[PDB]
Amino acid sequence: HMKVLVAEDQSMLRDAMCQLLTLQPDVESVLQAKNGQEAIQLLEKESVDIAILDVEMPVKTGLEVLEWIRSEKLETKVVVVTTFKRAGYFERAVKAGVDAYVLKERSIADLMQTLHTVLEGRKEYSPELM
Amino acid sequence: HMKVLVAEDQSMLRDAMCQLLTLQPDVESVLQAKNGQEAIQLLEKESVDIAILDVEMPVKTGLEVLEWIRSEKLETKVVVVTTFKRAGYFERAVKAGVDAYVLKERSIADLMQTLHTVLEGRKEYSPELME
Ligand SMILES: [Mg+2]
Ligand SMILES: [Mg+2]
Repeated sequence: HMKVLVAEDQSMLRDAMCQLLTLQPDVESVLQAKNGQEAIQLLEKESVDIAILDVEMPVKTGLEVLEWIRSEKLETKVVVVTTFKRAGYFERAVKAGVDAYVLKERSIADLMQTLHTVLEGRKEYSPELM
Repeated sequence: HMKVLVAEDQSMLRDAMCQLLTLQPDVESVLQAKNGQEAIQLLEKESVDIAILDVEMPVKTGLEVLEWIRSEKLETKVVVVTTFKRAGYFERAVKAGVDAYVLKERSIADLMQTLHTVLEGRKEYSPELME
């Protein structure tokens, strides 16, 4: 069922995730964006159930895209991914009602857990990032 | 199914919440503690699925009771409740492996989600209390 958007600037990273997702039985389609600006462009014309957004992206960060989604009040869960703690990003994301904020390099099994979790209306934070 | 304990020092809030919880079909029964000590005494006697603990209680606080529950390695899920974001609390609750740390003033609908959430081993934290 899920319509997923994946925003990630590092091309290998982006490909690995979109493919792992595309091959999940629970997934219907997976849009791609190289940076924060493409993600917004796509979200301006297309419908998404979950946006998986990396934080450090060129032009628009994942945090800035999250903030736009909320300002535009879209029916979209937002899963922000990151690798480094290195933040104030947490407060900022939590202040933006991010549906989850989790490690980027986790198992596709773990990512699907997150995806369902936010679909059902709950939230998930990778402790390491707290 | 749920065997619940509620520890709340304000007597009208304790009756309100306990009566509301009892009217829920998912909730089986609710023990009741007027402070942190009554809570522990009750915890070491009866089985309890989830304890809903006020933080600001006389004698022993919610946080103390949480720490005791863990030092006993009880198989109880802990929901801590409060109204004030008080420096140091969220952390201390989270280092003790609290299952939820949420606002007291919420719908029973909301509270029930919290209850289910912690049974399934997940976490919930009210944003207004995170730090
Ligand atoms: Mg990046
Ligand atoms: Mg109190």
